[PDB]
Amino acid sequence: SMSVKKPKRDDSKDLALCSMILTEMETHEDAWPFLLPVNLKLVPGYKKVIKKPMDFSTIREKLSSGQYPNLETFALDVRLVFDNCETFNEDDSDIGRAGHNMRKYFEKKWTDTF
Ligand SMILES: O=C(O)c1cccc2c1OCCO2
Ligand SMILES: O=C(O)c1cccc2c1OCCO2
Repeated sequence: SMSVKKPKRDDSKDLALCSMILTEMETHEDAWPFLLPVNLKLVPGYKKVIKKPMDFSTIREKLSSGQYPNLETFALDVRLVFDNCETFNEDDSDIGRAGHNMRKYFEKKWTDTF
């Protein structure tokens, strides 16, 4: 509360570390369904169903232009990519399995890093 603060966690490296995690996700071999925005003109249903589209390139742009206030808002967008994936894809499909794999991969990196 006012004039009563927890000891200050060092956040100076957060930007750099999130960029690193994002790079490892971009270079993962199962990253391909998530590298670019879903084409809303060529994928019937997606625009109406998925209220907040998100992909790694959009995250990269937001990260690089100072649009994440903190590392929690970064993690939310990453998770949004995989939540979107589950909403639109069968678990038993290549894309559906890609999403499950990448989420696991992300969350481990996330815990190990912070
Ligand atoms: O999951 C999060 O949003 C988050 C935010 C700050 C620090 C963390 C976090 O996740 C676990 C590791 O340490
Ligand atoms: O992909 C799935 O496992 C799944 C999960 C919940 C509801 C469903 C599902 O697939 C077919 C439609 O209804």
